[PDB]
Amino acid sequence: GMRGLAVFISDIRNCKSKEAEIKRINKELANIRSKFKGDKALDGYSKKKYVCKLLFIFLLGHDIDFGHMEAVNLLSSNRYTEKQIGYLFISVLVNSNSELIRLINNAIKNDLASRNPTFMGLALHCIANVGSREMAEAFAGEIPKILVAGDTMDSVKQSAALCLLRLYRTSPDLVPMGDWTSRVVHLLNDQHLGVVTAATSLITTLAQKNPEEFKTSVSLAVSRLSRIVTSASTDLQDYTYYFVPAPWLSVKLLRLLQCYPPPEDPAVRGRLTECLETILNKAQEPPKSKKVQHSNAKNAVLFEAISLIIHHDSEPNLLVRACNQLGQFLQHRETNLRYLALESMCTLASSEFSHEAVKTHIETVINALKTERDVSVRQRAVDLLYAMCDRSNAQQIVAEMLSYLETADYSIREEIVLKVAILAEKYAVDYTWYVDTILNLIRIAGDYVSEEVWYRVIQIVINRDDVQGYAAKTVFEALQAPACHENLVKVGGYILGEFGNLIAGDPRSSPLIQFNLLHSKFHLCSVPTRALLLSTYIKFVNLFPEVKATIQDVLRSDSQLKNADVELQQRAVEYLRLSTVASTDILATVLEEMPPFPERESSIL
Amino acid sequence: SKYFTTNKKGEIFELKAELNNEKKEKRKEAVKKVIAAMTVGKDVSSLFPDVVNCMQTDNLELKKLVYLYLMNYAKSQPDMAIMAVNSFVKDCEDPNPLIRALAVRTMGCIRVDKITEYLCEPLRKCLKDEDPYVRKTAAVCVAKLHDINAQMVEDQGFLDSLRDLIADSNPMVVANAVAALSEISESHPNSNLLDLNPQNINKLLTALNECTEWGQIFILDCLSNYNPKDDREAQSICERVTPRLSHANSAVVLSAVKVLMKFLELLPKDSDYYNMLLKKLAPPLVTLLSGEPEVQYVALRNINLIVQKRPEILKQEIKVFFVKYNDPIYVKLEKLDIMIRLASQANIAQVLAELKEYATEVDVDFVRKAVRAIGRCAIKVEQSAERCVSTLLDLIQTKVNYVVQEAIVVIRDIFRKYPNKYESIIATLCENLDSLDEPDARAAMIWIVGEYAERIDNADELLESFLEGFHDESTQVQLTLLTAIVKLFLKKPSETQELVQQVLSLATQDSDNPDLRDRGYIYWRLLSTDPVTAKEVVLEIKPASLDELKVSIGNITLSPA
Amino acid sequence: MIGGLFIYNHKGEVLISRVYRDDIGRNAVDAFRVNVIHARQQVRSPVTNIARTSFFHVKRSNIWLAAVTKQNVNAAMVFEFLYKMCDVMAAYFGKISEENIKNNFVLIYELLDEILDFGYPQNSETGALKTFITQQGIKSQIGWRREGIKYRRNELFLDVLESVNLLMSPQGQVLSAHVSGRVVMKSYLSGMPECKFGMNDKIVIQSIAIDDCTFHQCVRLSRSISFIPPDGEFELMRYRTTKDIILPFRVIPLVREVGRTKLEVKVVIKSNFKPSLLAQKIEVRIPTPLNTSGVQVICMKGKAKYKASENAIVWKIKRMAGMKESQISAEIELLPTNDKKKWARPPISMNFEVPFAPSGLKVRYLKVFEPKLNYSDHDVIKWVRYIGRSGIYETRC
Amino acid sequence: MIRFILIQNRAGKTRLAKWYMQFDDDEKQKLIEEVHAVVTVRDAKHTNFVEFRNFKIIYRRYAGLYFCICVDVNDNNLAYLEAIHNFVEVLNEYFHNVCELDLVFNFYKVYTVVDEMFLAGEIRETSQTKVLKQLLMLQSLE
Ligand SMILES: O=P(O)(O)O[C@H]1[C@H](OP(=O)(O)O)[C@@H](OP(=O)(O)O)[C@@H](OP(=O)(O)O)[C@H](OP(=O)(O)O)[C@H]1OP(=O)(O)O
Repeated sequence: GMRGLAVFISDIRNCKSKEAEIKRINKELANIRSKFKGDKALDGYSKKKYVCKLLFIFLLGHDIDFGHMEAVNLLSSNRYTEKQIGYLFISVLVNSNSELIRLINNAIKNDLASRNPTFMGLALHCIANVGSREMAEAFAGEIPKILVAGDTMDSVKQSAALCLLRLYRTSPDLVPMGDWTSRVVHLLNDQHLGVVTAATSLITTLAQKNPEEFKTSVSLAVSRLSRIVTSASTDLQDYTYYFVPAPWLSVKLLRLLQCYPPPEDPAVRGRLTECLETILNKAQEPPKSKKVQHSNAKNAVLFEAISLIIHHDSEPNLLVRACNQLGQFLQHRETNLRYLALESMCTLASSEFSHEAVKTHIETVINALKTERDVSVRQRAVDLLYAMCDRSNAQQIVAEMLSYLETADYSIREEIVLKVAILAEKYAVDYTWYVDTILNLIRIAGDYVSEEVWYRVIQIVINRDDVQGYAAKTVFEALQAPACHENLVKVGGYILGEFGNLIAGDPRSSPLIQFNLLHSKFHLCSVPTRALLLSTYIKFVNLFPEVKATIQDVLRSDSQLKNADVELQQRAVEYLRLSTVASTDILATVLEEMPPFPERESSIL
Repeated sequence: SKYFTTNKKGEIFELKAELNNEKKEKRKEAVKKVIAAMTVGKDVSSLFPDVVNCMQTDNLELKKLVYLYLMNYAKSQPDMAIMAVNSFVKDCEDPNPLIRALAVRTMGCIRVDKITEYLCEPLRKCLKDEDPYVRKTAAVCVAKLHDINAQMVEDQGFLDSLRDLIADSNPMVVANAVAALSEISESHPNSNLLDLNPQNINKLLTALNECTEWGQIFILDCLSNYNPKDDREAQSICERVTPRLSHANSAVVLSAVKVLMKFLELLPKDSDYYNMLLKKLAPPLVTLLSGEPEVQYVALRNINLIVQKRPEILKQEIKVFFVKYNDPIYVKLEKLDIMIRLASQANIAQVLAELKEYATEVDVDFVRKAVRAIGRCAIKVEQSAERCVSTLLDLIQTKVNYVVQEAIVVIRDIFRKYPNKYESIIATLCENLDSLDEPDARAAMIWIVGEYAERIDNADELLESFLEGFHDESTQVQLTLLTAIVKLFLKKPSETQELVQQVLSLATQDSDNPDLRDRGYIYWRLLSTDPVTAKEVVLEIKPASLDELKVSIGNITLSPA
Repeated sequence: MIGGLFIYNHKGEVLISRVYRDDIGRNAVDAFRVNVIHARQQVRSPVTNIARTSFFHVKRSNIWLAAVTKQNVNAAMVFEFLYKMCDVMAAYFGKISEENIKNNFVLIYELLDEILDFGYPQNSETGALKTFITQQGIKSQIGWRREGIKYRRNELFLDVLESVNLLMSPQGQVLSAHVSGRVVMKSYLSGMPECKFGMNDKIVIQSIAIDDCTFHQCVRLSRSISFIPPDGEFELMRYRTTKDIILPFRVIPLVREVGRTKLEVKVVIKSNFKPSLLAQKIEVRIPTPLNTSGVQVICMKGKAKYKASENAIVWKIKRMAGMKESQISAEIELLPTNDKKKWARPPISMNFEVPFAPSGLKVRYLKVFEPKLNYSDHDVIKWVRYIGRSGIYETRC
Repeated sequence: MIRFILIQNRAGKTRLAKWYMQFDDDEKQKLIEEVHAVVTVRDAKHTNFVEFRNFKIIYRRYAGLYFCICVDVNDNNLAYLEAIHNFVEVLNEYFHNVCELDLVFNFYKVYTVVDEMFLAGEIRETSQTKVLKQLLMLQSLE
């Protein structure tokens, strides 16, 4: 190609510093400017090369403040290499100067107008690439003429169809639904699958605003789709990728069909069902190659078919088969197929013909979450569990989430903890289950548990005699682990202060073991925490006369009595003066069990 | 497949060719372009044989470049670097003390298994080497070997080898023997260098004078691990350390001080020498606090601890711990911490005017810490409480929202330790009530009306104001306002029979907070049982009506509504 | 001792690094990048202990030079050594900048095998080194204020005004976020004061936010900025950041289509800022589908209502402290049979005000000096305010 | 639809950049940096899909190079991931065992290949056979 270009590039590679690179770019910039301005004109090889070197430089980062006019002259060369490099430059560097867009729309006209498909392709490509309103006003009328004309070549038809598609998106008012409508639909029958691919892209965008105009696409789309999925080894050899027939055009065709309701003609709706039943069948056939490219090509088509099925929501047999095929992906090497499976199943859970099918796979979703490394797949697992969860599952799902939380990373706790608390409340089979869930929730992952939540669990335990012993033992047994969440020491301390009497029977959990445990958490706790623990400690002087001495010691300490904090100093002084200045019989009614909560509708039952 | 992994063209083909150019000037450039490649994570793996060929040279720069390459593999891919063993054995034999050390460092930075077979005999050569660059290198490489598998009873010979190296011409070999050995020490069994050592310490405290500044830092640190048995033992060590009052600015002075602190208490306390030492540490500590901002940080954190124990060491030099506008916040605070701990009755003239200089600046964070730190200058020293309360009511008058709210809080923490004293203040303080958004400063104003509900007739019509939005308050406030309005009642039981219903009714009946509910009930039950045991629990000491109580508790019930 | 040495760019991309012990793998390089370089909501220190391991950093222009040691070792030493390293580097190539590190990869390896063996500070002084080091470095190379202004009282007000913008996935991934800020100064200062202004290092000096800064014409540069302010109110600087934003609220949406009849919506919002600070004028705007029958809406903090014309549930909260959480739940009825293609959901949007800069900008100092007149800095009264405001704060559902 | 196609290296150096959307040069720079950030993190145990601003990116690494397609959220992930591989096979045949340097010295040829297989944000031609036959025909012209 260009000995010059390779030296400039390989010079730029030998540069041992940004300094020297910029030295070398300014030297080359100087030379180019000199020769454009210079006395002796340049042969096409040099206009081509130096225009190419300006492009390179611009792509390294540097501003290019000249050369556009040189690139514009190459558009009028009859040497392909010179046209290309010129057409390349104006597509990368779009400048506003009206004298150039006039000259450019000239070169484009002279190329569209040549009956040369290489020169027409460069021009069509330049239009698609740049897509300027001047280019649209110049050429939008012509492109449909080129697309339909019977003598224009396939390669040009492809490039014309995508050009017309850029033109519709950037400048729709220059693309009305004229006399070509139906002839673009006819392209869907072309021998050239590349043409079919192009036309399908175009019709799909056009069929969104103008669905009525392109109605006749539905039938040819189905005909072609079913000819492709059913074809042999020796059919479509050109468009066959790792033993999968025309995967990208299959996917395009199924996307076109999502522009319309299920076919109005039965025969077609029939061809379409045979078509999707074949695609789902190929999913149960073992790999024709161990190359991951075969599985991805295959599945690309499966997943599109599943979008179409979901969108039609009209054929319950296909919704079920789709679900079950997704189920079989949740167990799979490919993190990719795992991700897409859980995504599609989240969708299917909100249709009725499929909600029940999805529940089926609860077993596989919970097992896939337990083993799953990639966090985003984990997230999607927990979204599905959350989606399928009703009266039947609620216990299984809550149970399994709490299990996961034990060993879980931090990366995911906050959202799981949130989902547990929500489902606990929506699907409460009874007090005792709720309380058991929230006490374990707080034990495992209290750091992420709302105030509103741990307020409610206490309200429940106070108001139900049945569960107070459960609460006292669970929270006690939890509290005597080596580290535990501050929100557990709040719920723990409040419960034991009010109901610790029902487990003080055991020498496991004596008032002095209870107290010393609470107080081995105390100096580690926040101030509202320590405040509450003090009310627990005074409720403890009352219930358990044995340990009033030890407790009064901790209230008399200077760390309690002369505390920087005001609630603490005041509580430790109030609670000391109470265990002195009151008799047995007064202290017993100033710390009698707290009366059950006024039970408004806000929560239960 | 292997798309874009060709070795038959591209950047690796071109390099592999440059690596075999018979013009060594192009081989050197190749091995750089390879090194440069690794650094940006290219797979220069294919080249290893060709880079290791470049070692077949009598050129120093070219060999050293090939080392640099294998080293990069040492840390990441120890497995890769095993393959060039025979080179490192031979490259300690080379008659150049540049290459000799260079062969050692590179074997000892390979961390796999085989390495023992090859490395043990050439480390013998280099410990008894005729160059102190190769000796300081092997002395560190002993450490590297102890770090790989096998305690090795021959490595028990290398322990002598190291101790042997503590006696040496060159204190940079002494230096790296200390360092090496104390690392080795704190692993496997304990008690593995406490020799006789009075000549050991003696080599070390001669070393500590003529040594490269990092040798001292390794030394002084081991010195500081030892307990002397007598007075003049510890008291002499001290005397030879005296000159480390400068060395490597901070990394020395400090490791010195660490020692002089340990061996100032195992001094009698006598006030014979003890005294001389204590006026010698005041200068050198204060020198560190003008070096680089980050070391100032590490100094102030060791000073603070030092000044927890021996406050008098720098009673004199409080002047060199004030704050400069351009000091990093983490230095502003460590300084502030020490100023608090040097606050005599002498210097609060200065200090409490340097704490005002701060509370007036733009850095909100530090400003908040300064006005709290005035509180600390009132709590720690009774005398200045009156001057302190001056400064605070000055800042309250600049009307700066966040300075007002921090100040009114500290004032309360003063009304707590110095009660029934400051009292003409409460009526000045409530002139700012309208704009107290921070929930701390609110509660402070609530408790101040709590106590001193009888110094103010107004008290009734403020406590009611804060009950209007009882929820949407900090539970901290809801707890201060509970105690305050059971405090107003146990002082004027009549005109405040109003405010006790609502608060005790919103704690017992409206709030879901069990800790607040608890205290509503605990208070409500105290007024119910006998309003005389309630009186005595709830109000402390100083510095038969009762009808008008019991007529009012028989009147109040508690409703949600 | 010094278990690892790492040199990063402003982005937090490791330019050059060397590990010494084996406690300091992938585990280490990152913990420093996460907890310090991309520290959102912490005002740091030079020393950062992170689960056993300790971290020491100095900052040069756009560079982080960082030491790791899993064992706890002579703090002061580690520092001193780094300063000597930065002394040995600059003696070969001057500025410790991204570029010069990039030009000198091979030099710098050669220094690190010398200046530091197994993490032990060696002869790190030039004169000693010219002998062991082959490679050489590659170095590369008034109009707005009136005369005679006076005021009984000299005051200045600084207002830090930021707008924070977020798009977030329903799974909480930050898709895109930018802050747009300015510092307004209101100066009643006598004379012609030269002002020296200092802040933290958070502002570097269908549309795609680019980190940029513009100053008033009165601003001169060399770190901190100095100027003679215009009299009264004026805009000192305007900026936009993209890196390391403190997002005051996380919105957690839980929508569930129960067929095509009912629509179940729980939205939880979590204030992610210091517990002592209050956000204000909080608003949450949950959109509803165009075909909505009735709506049942229960919330336990604030108030909320369905606004049919605006096709949305609006939830309002007056104040909300940091590290708190609130929940709204809504039950939405739908009368459908319309097109096969279901509701394409617009995102949930918040308004709020907060008293800090979501960029993490902090005003460290403002020294006022006036050559002629009496007064000095000590004399000047100085308010600073921080107003952070919701921009477009969108969470997909 | 396709918004842009990037070929980048571990170092972050762009080797091809094709835009099917309007962007200021400043934006393009930001977008190229933002992409390198996302993709070079991810170990080979991550998905080849990831949400990006208000679109999403489908990527695969071949040796030192990341091939990236930014597309609308609704666009088929597996179709576009195999579109990348199909593109790379065509590059591999045209350049006879492709290497990163081919993409540098022949950057202007590479735009030709892109425009054959992609145009106006859509797949255009997938037949490796047809694209090579065209590419070698073009290569022999003057
Ligand atoms: O290698 P080519 O592509 O054929 O181009 C070169 C080259 O041009 P550029 O470097 O500017 O691209 C110049 O030689 P070098 O600068 O590479 O050494 C030189 O032009 P000048 O010497 O006039 O600056 C020379 O032209 P000449 O024939 O005068 O040597 C010209 O080669 P051609 O003119 O044969 O194309």
